[PDB]
Amino acid sequence: IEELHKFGRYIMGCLPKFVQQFSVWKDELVIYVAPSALTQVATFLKDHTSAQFKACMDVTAADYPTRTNRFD
Amino acid sequence: DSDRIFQNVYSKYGEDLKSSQQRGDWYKTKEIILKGHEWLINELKASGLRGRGGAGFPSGLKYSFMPPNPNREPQYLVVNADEGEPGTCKDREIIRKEPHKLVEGCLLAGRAMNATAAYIYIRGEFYNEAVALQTAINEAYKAGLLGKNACGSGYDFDVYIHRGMGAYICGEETALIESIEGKAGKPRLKPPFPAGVGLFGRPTTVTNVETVAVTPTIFRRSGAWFASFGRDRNQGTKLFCISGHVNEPCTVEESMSIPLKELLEKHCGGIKGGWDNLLGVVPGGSSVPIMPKHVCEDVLMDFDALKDVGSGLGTAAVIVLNKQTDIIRAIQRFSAFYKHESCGQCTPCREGTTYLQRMMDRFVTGQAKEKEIDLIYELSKEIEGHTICALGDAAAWPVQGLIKSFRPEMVERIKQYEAKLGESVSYGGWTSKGKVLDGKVVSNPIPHDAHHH
Amino acid sequence: TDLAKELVSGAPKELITERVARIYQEAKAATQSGQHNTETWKIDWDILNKGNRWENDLMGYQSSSDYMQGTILKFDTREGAIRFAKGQGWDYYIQEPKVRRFVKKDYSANFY
Amino acid sequence: SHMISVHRDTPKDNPEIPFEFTKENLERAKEIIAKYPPQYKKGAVMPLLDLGQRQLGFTSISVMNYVAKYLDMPPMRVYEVATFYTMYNRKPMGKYNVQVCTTTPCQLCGSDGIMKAITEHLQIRPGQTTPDNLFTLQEVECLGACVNAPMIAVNDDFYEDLTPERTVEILKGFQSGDIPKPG
Amino acid sequence: ALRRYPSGEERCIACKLCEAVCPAQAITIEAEERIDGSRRTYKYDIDMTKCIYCGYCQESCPVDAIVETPNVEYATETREELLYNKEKLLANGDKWEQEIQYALDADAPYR
Amino acid sequence: KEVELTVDGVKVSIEAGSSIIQAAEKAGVTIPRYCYHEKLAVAGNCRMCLVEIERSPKLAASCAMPVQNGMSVLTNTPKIKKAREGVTEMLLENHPLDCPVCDQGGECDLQEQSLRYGSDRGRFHEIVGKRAVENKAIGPLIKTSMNRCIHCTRCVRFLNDVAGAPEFGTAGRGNDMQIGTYVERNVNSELSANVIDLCPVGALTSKPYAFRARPWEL
Ligand SMILES: Cc1cc2nc3c(=O)[nH]c(=O)nc-3n(C[C@H](O)[C@H](O)[C@H](O)COP(=O)(O)O)c2cc1C
Ligand code: SF4
Ligand code: SF4
Ligand code: SF4
Ligand code: SF4
Ligand code: SF4
Ligand code: FES
Ligand code: FES
Ligand SMILES: [K+]
Repeated sequence: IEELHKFGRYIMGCLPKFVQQFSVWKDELVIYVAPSALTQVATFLKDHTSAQFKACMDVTAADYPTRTNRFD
Repeated sequence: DSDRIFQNVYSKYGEDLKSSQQRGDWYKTKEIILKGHEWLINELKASGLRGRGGAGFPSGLKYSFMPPNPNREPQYLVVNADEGEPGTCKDREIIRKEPHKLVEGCLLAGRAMNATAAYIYIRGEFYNEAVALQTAINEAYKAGLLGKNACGSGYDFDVYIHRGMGAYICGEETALIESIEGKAGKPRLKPPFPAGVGLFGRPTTVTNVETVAVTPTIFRRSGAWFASFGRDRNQGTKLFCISGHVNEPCTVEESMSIPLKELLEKHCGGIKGGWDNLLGVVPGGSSVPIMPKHVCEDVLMDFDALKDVGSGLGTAAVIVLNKQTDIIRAIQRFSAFYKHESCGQCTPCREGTTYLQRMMDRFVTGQAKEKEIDLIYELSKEIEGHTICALGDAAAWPVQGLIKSFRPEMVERIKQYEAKLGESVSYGGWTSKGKVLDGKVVSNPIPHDAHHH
Repeated sequence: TDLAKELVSGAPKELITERVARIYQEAKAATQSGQHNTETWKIDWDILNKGNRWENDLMGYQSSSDYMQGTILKFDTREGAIRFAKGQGWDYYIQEPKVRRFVKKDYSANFY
Repeated sequence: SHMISVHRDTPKDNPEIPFEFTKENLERAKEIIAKYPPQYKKGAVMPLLDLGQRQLGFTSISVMNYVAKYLDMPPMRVYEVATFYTMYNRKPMGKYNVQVCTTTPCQLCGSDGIMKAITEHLQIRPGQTTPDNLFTLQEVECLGACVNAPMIAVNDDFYEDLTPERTVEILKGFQSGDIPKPG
Repeated sequence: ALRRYPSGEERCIACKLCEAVCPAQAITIEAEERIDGSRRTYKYDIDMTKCIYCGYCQESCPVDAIVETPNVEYATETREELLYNKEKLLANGDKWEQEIQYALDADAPYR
Repeated sequence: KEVELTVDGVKVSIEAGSSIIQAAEKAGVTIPRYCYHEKLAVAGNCRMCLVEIERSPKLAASCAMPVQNGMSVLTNTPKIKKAREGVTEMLLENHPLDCPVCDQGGECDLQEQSLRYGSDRGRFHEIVGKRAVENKAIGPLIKTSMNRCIHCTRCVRFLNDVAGAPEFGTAGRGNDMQIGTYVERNVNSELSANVIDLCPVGALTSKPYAFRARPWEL
């Protein structure tokens, strides 16, 4: 939990223009970004040596009609 | 010690008023009454008088919770006169032998509490004393002391008697009020308190017959003399209905801090077998846990000294036993008593008191398991603190009393039954072959210990 | 929001012309004293005046031609439900929940 | 105390059996209400119930119906009172009532033996009625005679400090009418 | 198969548990108070072409009224014959009662 | 008039003289209850709503204890959760194993609160057995199975006060207390059947609706 919290903050500090917020649950770190911040944050997480996420496993969505932008 | 408060306890002074007055009855009364309810209550808070019901609350302070009655509106002062607890006989002796002493104290106490009327609730098992106490009531009415013109003063006092028809639960402070009003008699939740809101909507105060019967002395005799006996703040003289497995069960009137050994030699005979044969002691009453032998070595009768060792001086019904008896059956009988007497409205005591009863009956025969001994202890903790009236607390303390001090005896009982029966019994008493055939439990020892009847 | 978003949802035209939806908050049930199912707003569709349910002749089932009979939506704000209904161009009608009136309850009141 | 709380009409008991106070019991009943304030006269069910019990012999359903009528109460608030208290007999109960305390302070003086001694003579068990209707044995909880533990209670009397050889005096006498002196 | 007690009374008390577990919604139960007061079912269907043969109904039955017999050889010519109504399932419980006991005796403790 | 209090850190503003449970229910804290209904007089006998107040050793029946000013009320101490499981372990001591055959099956408060606030295991294997009661017949509309009553007196309080039908009450004492009418007579009120909704358990169920459906179907 701590190490993802540190590494989650590191990404936010590196890219304050894009990372709206980050969250940690057990052993899963989530980065929340706008649609216009997607290609930037994805590229950073792919190329930065400290975080080389070359492999994308899943692309999905979820419907929450109550929110203004339903799809997540 | 001289100057016993109740000397007619052996019936050698007379119950009629004429012999009552020469005994030390009404005198300086109007001067006491016309000293104000402020002087009487200020005496009592200084007195050190505390309730004889078992709570240990200051009797004098209790009276100061009542509101003043400028128009003398019908505020009642219920004079509790039930025994209830097994082994207690103090209340019977005061009513049956010294009736006018109680009636004197009620008026004096009622004067302090701005009251008008006083009800003396007496059990239905004291049927003859109910008629007898009413006979002593007639002698009180004729003297003109109780009525709309009390002793000629502008303050009045009225007395009525409300007989009960048999319920241990009615001995509560709130159950007592309900039974007068014609309800079943189940205790109420404390707010609003009877000091504020009680009988018929008017403020009321419940006091034991023993507590009221002592006020005539304390009011008339000095007032500072009271603090002399016992320890500090556990002050006053006290009746004791010593009984059980003893040489001579009898009643005394000793002070507080009386050591048990001195109390088991000076009077009340002694152990049936000697002090080395003592098994257990149930002071106060069946409510408190039964102390072991070693606790009694420096036991001093106090509202709190007995509390330090886990017991208490509730109704001073000090019980002394011997080692030629099975305490498991003796405690089991208390459990089957609180069950049969619990009013049955709160969930913890309506059901949990049956949970205890269904288990002590398996304990007394030893048909259980060794870990189940501490199972029932966890049950007794699930009852205390969850009930409205203190009967639930009084039904769990005896169960802890057996476990706290006599644990190896229950284990030996179970180990006997393993050898006696030959096959170890599982949880709940079920043998290996016990089952249900055509509507009945078969091939298992069924404990018909629910009084059969 | 303001857009006619239904033109991209591919839903049949009849949900716009021929069916009526309802935005409501589920009421508290008399049998149970829980108060949790009455905190989310829901959308349900009215039944059909014929063909909502009819008995299957062979096995006695409950046949139906209503494809919205088992569709209930959930929300957490009332506005989100209304906004979503507006977005799809639904002919809805809102059912305002009743509000229980406060009454203080005192133990002592049984005698006073 | 026999704990059944649902009343079944018998040939001996039903609301169709009339019950009316005697001329004397009216005078006591009129003055029993004198202890309770006018707006709370319903508190006198417990006195009147036992007062009416003695006129008839037990606490019949007609008594409860009559008592409720007297004090302007629905008959249920009397049924709640009647079955809560253990001294109301909702059955013929016979002539006498043996009450044998079996609690622990009494059981320390061999209170079992008194129970065996009574069961021997009358051929009955606790909670039973004799074939003659003269007696009806009945166990009981504490009565206060614990310091004088091994105590029997017949009707409303006291016989403390007893033995199985002390039971011979009383159980023989009551049939003959020679009632020993209580105390 | 729907089972019976040795006395002959149907085991199912129309409790509708199996209908609520059933992942495929293959069960249809309609119940009411019987003529003599018993809580019994008058309609009970399993859509054997909709069941996934999963055993949840069997696990959820509090009285072991609904079980799955070891039979597998019951292929039918028409699909109407695979809509087992209460008459059909009770006739299976009688037919396969002995074999159900074989399995219940063996695997009773493991459940 | 209003007295400001905090329940588990949530500020509460209610009318003075209200009980704790209404204050807690306004703050959103859920306090389990059986005997408390918001249209009936307060009885405090089911002992399930117990909370802890800061200046006391004694647990408070939040359905009866009136609200104070500045009082701190706790509801989630381990001491309280021990009490809730103790009380739950007592109601189910004598309750029958009737849930499959009980018309209250999917909508019974004794199920959902026991699931949520009680323990997941029972510690009652006693060989004497549970308490059994005879079902009382009180008309053609109310089907009684008194084995299941948890002695909560909602039926008594409703019929006496709201309905004005004083023939329903508690007859007996302690372990033999038996809600009913003592003698056999039908309940006579045009509002008598609302007791079917108040009775939280299957003790009082609809007779016309008996055995016909489960609440999740409707
Ligand atoms: C279950 C139960 C039974 C009680 N029985 C009696 C009794 O028989 N006599 C008595 O004086 N107090 C009895 N009490 C105590 C009363 O509640 C009351 O508070 C007590 O009499 C206080 O009076 P006091 O302070 O003047 O002594 C009983 C309490 C409980 C819970
Ligand atoms: S604790 Fe027991 S006896 Fe006391 S009021 Fe509650 S249910 Fe009645
Ligand atoms: S085995 Fe078949 S009928 Fe039973 S629950 Fe599973 S899918 Fe439903
Ligand atoms: S689970 Fe068993 S008892 Fe319940 S409805 Fe299904 S078959 Fe009947
Ligand atoms: S009342 Fe509730 S807990 Fe009791 S048998 Fe019915 S469903 Fe089960
Ligand atoms: S019958 Fe139902 S409503 Fe009445 S006390 Fe029992 S559980 Fe409560
Ligand atoms: S214990 Fe028997 S009279 Fe008190
Ligand atoms: S809800 Fe408070 S004790 Fe029942
Ligand atoms: K119900």
